[PDB]
Amino acid sequence: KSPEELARYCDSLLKKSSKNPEEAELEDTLNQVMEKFKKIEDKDVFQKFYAKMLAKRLVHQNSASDDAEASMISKLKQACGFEYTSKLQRMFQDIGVSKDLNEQFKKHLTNSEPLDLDFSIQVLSSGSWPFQQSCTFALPSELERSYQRFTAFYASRHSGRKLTWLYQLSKGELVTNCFKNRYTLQASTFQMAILLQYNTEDAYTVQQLTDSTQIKMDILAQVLQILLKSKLLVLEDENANVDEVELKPDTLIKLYLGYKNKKLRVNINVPMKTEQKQEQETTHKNIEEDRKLLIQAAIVRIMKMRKVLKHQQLLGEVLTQLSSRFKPRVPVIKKCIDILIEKEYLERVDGEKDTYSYLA
Amino acid sequence: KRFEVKKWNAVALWAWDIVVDNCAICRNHIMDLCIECQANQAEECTVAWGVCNHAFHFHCISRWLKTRQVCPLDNREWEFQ
Ligand SMILES: [Zn+2]
Ligand SMILES: [Zn+2]
Ligand SMILES: [Zn+2]
Repeated sequence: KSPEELARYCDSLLKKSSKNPEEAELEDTLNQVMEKFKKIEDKDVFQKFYAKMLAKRLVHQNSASDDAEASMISKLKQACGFEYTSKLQRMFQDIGVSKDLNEQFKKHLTNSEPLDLDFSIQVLSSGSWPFQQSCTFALPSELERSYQRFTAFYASRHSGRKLTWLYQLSKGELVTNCFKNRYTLQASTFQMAILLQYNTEDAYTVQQLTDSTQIKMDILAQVLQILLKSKLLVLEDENANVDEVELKPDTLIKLYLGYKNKKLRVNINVPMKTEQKQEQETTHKNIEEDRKLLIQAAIVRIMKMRKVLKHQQLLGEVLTQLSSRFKPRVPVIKKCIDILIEKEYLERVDGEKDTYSYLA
Repeated sequence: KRFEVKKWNAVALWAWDIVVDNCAICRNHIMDLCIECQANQAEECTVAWGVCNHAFHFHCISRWLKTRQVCPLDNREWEFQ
């Protein structure tokens, strides 16, 4: 948790929750953070956490200062080579090509087709960004025009590419007509989808939404529990436990027409509580697998070098080389070697017992 | 009962598109029989799926699993579902 909390801390400093941080002094505190970092065992854990963290900032423009961000990437590269800050820099360059890409799509649209909404998209290279597939989401009709219209646009852009939409990261803005006032809702794309459903009926059960938005209930439940937090939607009982009362596939959902709020633009797109856990668990699995890759890499750097070596000598070299990034577990390197043979990168010398040789 | 869309900010991942509609282990169409069953001529040759979403004839991925353990197409161990 220590190397993780340090990264979370960095987020704190380079994240803007609207309050401007004195520039110069943060440079000192970044350079301070960098010293408590060089004294970290599992560097690689900090890396995964600080990337996934730099990820959320870039995608949502939530970055305190353009300058500070790259300031930390020159320190980190100087303190762990260009492997450590490879994917990082690619994410910056990616956001920039995206910026450029978007405009290039507006123009093509400016001259040809109409748009019913204000569309804005961030294409990111499927490798560098620590994100994952959505959850089998059924696309609302109004958005769909902007979907197909872009997917088709992109087909022209490139020869063999493919787009993978990450709806669990997409947001947007709804405008309300069915309430006392005129509100501008800032809602996640999951939200938008269930809200547009109440453009015909005014109540469905938990089972009817899962059938019309294809949202896996697991994630549909956590979302509705946010749509009940804001008094936008309500159930038959206006007294139930707002936090503890789990829903059922048969519990109804009602569009509360008595919606009142002391402000015109609201933010209902809040981080749900099961998120800071679930995303942590997944990042841990990605780290565990990342280490396995680092290791295979070592095994190959080493075997490639000394064309033949005994198991025990191999293990010792691998530990030597990785010791600076983390504290490898023996059973793992065993497994990495094994996999490497199934992959035909190295084989066992017949006659010899535990002597391996690299397959040129 | 009326909501409207003013803005939508999307996020997407671009990758190269690899059309693999064969079995990686015996090399012929998933939707037809595996190499070993065409050796036997004349329903019980199904396709097994992994948590990794990769698919191979159940027959191949068995013989293959005899000597190896990490999915023919990724770095993770093979897991049914
Ligand atoms: Zn096959
Ligand atoms: Zn067969
Ligand atoms: Zn696989």
